[PDB]
Amino acid sequence: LVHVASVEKGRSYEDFQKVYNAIALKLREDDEYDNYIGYGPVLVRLAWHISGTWDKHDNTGGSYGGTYRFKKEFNDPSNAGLQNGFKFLEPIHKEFPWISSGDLFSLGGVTAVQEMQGPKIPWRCGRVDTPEDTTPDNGRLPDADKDAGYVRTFFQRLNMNDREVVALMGAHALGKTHLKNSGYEGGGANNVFTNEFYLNLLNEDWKLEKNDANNEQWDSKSGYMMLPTDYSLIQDPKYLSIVKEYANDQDKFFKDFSKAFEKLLENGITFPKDAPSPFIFKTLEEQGL
Ligand code: HEM
Ligand SMILES: CNc1nc2ccccc2[nH]1
Repeated sequence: LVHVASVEKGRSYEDFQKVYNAIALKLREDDEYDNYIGYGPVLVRLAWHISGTWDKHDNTGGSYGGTYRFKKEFNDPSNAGLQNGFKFLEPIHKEFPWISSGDLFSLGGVTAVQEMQGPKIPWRCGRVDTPEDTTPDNGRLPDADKDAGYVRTFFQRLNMNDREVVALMGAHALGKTHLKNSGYEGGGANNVFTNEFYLNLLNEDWKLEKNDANNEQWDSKSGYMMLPTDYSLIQDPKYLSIVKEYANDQDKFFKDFSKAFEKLLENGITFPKDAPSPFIFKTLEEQGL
């Protein structure tokens, strides 16, 4: 299956910077969401879930088609809670209806990362909405109750290696779990993008416990938590080395995350040779806005 990036007609960098800015300004405005976390974390998660349906073997799923807008995918139990990010983006789409759904969802994640003081993530336009029958079945997003071998095998379907997996999981510094969404009991929450995930894994005192939904999770006396799949990154020796690398080098984490996240968001897409180069958007802070 071949999906060729097609630039929304007549649009260029400045058009997408205005979309970025509208997203970033709403992130600042609607600051009360989720006990003052704001929408940054759920938007990152949304961009990952719309991309993480991809299958390298046949190029089904992926961000290209914008299929999260369809009920089969919108109601995937793995996507419980992402409707909040969808609702956030609705007024942005109403204002800028020329943008494709896939480009909007993916740009939401890029904007959220950068506004939360994370790395710059180059981003490319040209995702094209595809029909309802191209929506992938539920069950392609990962389970949380598994070990390192599961995580490694899982991410091979997304063409991700050990370093890319460990770097992408650092997004779990952001936001929190919610029992009613996923059956995991949240710990301390944050809306600033840092390498704290790896520091916490290494430095905290963890105890395996069973939460009120009967699921196992690792809890620290300081009030943080880790899913079994998070904790697997210090149980496996190859993952552990990389966790230590990122805990000790903020800049290296930022660079590796940026590459892996752009790749995730672009998997499945064929970019023509005359396609525009990737866009690097300015933050509101950089613009004096
Ligand atoms: C093995 C891989 C992964 C598993 C099993 C996993 C599972 C989870 C679970 C169970 C939650 C809690 C959801 C809730 O209760 O609201 C969560 C939250 C989150 N995940 Fe992951 N995840 C994985 C990988 C990733 C990746 C690769 C990214 C991004 C690069 C990411 C970004 C997030 C964000 C930003 C949140 C917080 C959402 C919020 O605060 O609303 N996750 N994830
Ligand atoms: C500290 N915030 C946080 N920890 C998580 C673990 C798993 C999923 C999301 C998370 N957000």
